[PDB]
Amino acid sequence: SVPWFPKKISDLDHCLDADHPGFKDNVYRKRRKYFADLAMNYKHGDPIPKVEFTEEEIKTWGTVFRELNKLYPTHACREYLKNLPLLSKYCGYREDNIPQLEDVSNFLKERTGFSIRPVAGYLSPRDFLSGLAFRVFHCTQYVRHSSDPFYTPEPDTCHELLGHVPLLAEPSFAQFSQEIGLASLGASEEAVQKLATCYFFTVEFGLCKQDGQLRVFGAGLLSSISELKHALSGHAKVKPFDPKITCKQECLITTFQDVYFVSESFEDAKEKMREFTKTI
Ligand SMILES: C[C@@H](Nc1nc(N)nc(-c2ccc(C[C@H](N)C(=O)O)cc2)n1)c1ccc2ccccc2c1
Ligand SMILES: [Fe+3]
Repeated sequence: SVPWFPKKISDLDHCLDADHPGFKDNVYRKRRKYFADLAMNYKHGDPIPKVEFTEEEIKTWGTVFRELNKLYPTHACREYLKNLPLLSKYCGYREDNIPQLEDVSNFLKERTGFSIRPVAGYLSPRDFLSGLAFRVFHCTQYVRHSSDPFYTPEPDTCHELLGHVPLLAEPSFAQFSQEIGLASLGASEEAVQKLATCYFFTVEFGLCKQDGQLRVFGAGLLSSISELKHALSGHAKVKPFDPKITCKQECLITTFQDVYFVSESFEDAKEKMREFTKTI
């Protein structure tokens, strides 16, 4: 039989660790509970609760934003660079202001039909990919601990807003993402793992070749000052994106990646994934 999967957008309704650097910080710990409760209480159709971020949270965002913006012009793909200024104009991307999930959700709705729902923390690859099928991106709302703004193994709102949002605003990329989600719905465990891995080494950590140069489109790179620099250093190993090979690569979840895969274009990666999903 087929495992349960969402058939409508509202069906997504039905889908701190003590060693976290911020656990021993009382305000960090308490605010994380606050963010977790907002996500848990959320139901499809609700406006995403807007949060008044603290000075410390804004300072961390500010550091991340300031340094990443120095790198984007030379490191990010053109699609990313095309869309970032629109977000800054319409959604309040500033060094001293954290954009709200509700604002970026509404921006994406009008651009590509993408929307956001808040998530408390970890969700399964199956669940996350299932959201993409409805052009729904599950986003965290909290900010990374101040101790390391340059890289965190835990995705935070900086990652969602600076890593993902500017590309979700691009029609070709939104289509590519949705198609992974669609392929995942009710798929076998093996199929989901393979799809999740291809997602990881494209949407999350992908590089592309644009006018002969390597650029990054991977959200996990676009939100990490240190890994973004590392990816294009270039002391990093690079391979051509090839789903039948890429899907077998181990996804590293507490370190920099060991390898980055290069796609020719969003359209090309989409086509390769189309051919690949037929085989699984
Ligand atoms: C196990 C891990 N899986 C996972 N899958 C994908 N596709 N991307 C990521 C991911 C994790 C961290 C980051 C942040 C990035 N390194 C940065 O420093 O900006 C960006 C992406 N993790 C994960 C996922 C969600 C979590 C939510 C809360 C806490 C831990 C999580 C771990
Ligand atoms: Fe991500």
